[PDB]
Amino acid sequence: GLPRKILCAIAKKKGKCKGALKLVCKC
Repeated sequence: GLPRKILCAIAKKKGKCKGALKLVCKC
């Protein structure tokens, strides 16, 4: 599967760092 770090990396790159991913990716 995809680790939260990888999810955050993808979200960070794609600009999909929202919600919890916003907190983690710090967008």
